[PDB]
Amino acid sequence: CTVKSVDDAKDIAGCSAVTLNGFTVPAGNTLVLNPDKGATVTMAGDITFAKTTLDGPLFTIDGTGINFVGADHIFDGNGALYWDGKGTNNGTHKPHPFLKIKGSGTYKKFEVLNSPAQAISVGPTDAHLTLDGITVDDFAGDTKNLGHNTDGFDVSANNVTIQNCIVKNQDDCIAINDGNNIRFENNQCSGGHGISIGSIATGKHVSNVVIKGNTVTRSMYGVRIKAQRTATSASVSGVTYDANTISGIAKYGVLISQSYPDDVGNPGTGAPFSDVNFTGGATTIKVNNAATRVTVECGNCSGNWNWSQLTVTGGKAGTIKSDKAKITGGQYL
Ligand SMILES: *[C@@H]1O[C@H](CO)[C@@H](O)[C@H](O)[C@H]1NC(C)=O
Ligand SMILES: *[C@@H]1O[C@H](CO)[C@@H](O)[C@H](O)[C@H]1NC(C)=O
Ligand SMILES: [Cl-]
Repeated sequence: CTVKSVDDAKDIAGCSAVTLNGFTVPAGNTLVLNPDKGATVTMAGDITFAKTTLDGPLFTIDGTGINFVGADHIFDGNGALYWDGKGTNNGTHKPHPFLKIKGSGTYKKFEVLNSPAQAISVGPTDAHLTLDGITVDDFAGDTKNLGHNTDGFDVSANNVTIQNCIVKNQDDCIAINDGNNIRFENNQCSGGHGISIGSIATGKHVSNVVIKGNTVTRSMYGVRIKAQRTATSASVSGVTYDANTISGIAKYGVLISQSYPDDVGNPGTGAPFSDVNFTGGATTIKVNNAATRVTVECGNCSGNWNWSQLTVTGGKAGTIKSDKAKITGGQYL
């Protein structure tokens, strides 16, 4: 029941207490864990991934009711051996995502250090999945702006809570791409692109999202909801921003747009956004001198968007094109 190598990992059936020792995952290998229902998996060392040509994920764990106890250990992706400023858009191959977590349970207190590109992919789930006290430290990717597409958490899943986490990166802190009942609470995001829903693609539906109690600093955006201009059979419905403290924003405090990859222009109509609120505790957002406070670019949006608890200051005014939705502010114009 102690995993000391990629080959030991296949031999954990029957264990309710698995110890994951530190080792290197060699080039051309992946680390896959399929623990018994309800097993506790405890990390006892750091796992380093040698430079590899494989596609990600390089680590996959899938189980039901897993209790993952990180004990502050590290999954080291050696990202600086890949980073070239182009991420997964072009350039060198980037194994991505680095980690994949599927099923259900509670994952606590480990660090992903220097992912090649996107760090932690979440989903699908079979019951509630909680990620608590995880650090994605891709800060080294800031040097010469070489880190790219270093998303902290990419979520396509139902019934997820991500709380008490820290992300230092160059792209979305979280990107919620599909699923219902997703909570992102009491996290700290810096360096990247803020807290995102999307990009929403054809056939994807995000609903019942709570973004509460987070701090965002030194980022390109505060919060974003992005849908591909071309997406159809898609939606975002029921989003609540509550008690977020955001500052140091370079481009947009809030950008809600159906023009992606463009910020504005000819917004799409096939990925309707509805019921987007800033309520509960104040969400305060301070933007830089050249930044825009709030832009909403809707081709198809609906509902009574209560933005009473939003305050955005700094920078310049954006534009509001909310389609059928009625936005009741708040201070940001
Ligand atoms: C990748 O970069 C090359 C230029 O070096 C360009 O010709 C190609 O079309 C680019 N592709 C993407 C997908 O960005
Ligand atoms: C998981 O989400 C699915 C769809 O949201 C819902 O039907 C189900 O009740 C949720 N399960 C749990 C355990 O929350
Ligand atoms: Cl290889």
